[PDB]
Formats: sequence, structure tokens, C-alpha cells
Amino acid sequence: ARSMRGGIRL
Amino acid sequence: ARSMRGGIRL
Amino acid sequence: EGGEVVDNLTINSLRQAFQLQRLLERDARGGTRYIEIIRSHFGVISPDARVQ
Amino acid sequence: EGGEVVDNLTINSLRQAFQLQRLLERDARGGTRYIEIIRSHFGVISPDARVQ
Repeated sequence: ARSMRGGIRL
Repeated sequence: ARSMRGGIRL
Repeated sequence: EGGEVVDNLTINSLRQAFQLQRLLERDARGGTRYIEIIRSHFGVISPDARVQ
Repeated sequence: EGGEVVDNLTINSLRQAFQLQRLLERDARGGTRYIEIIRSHFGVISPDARVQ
């Protein structure tokens, strides 16, 4: 639910 | 400052 | 020869003509930018930022 | 004949190369959609609606 590595993908 | 006739123009 | 034939008027056609005229009068009076349409045809105050 | 000539390295060139690499690493790690750039390079949580 936070800022993931590699940009957002759900 | 309300909804004018003829649409918005300032 | 060379006339124009039109059918009998239904009350449904006639009330549709009235409500179409009300729609075009609301567009003239209210404005036609997409934000003006929303504010005139519905109760809604859209933010400017989300409509570009 | 047919070599490649490069000038002496200034410390200003060298620190600019380091900070450029930090920027490209932040882009890889953080993402590169415009909302991901804003959230990774600045403290800012933009609404999705205003960025289309």
C-alpha cells in the first residue's frame, strides 16, 4: 500500500 | 461571483 | 407533385419537442464549456483542476 | 591518427556526474510516470484526478 520499487503496479 | 448568464467570463 | 409529407403529431413527440427546447435554452443561458454544463444541468461544483 | 581526445576532469564535472547518476537511480527505483516522479523526487502526494 506504500510507494513500491519500479513504480506503481497493483 | 455567482453563475453568470452566457457562461463564465470574468 | 413535389410537396413535403409530415405525419400526425403524437403528444409524446410534442412533449419531447418542449423538453428539447428547455435543454437548448439551459445551454444558452448557462454556458456550454463542460464545467458550465455540469454546473447548469446538475447541482455540481466541479474543481477546475480535474477538468483540465 | 583517429584517436579520441578528452579534456582534464574538473571536480565540478565529476560531482555533476555523481548527482546525475543519483537522479537516474531515483528514476529507476521510484518509477517514471509523472505522479511517480512527483512522489519520488518531491514530498508531494498528487491526487490522481488532477493528473488525468
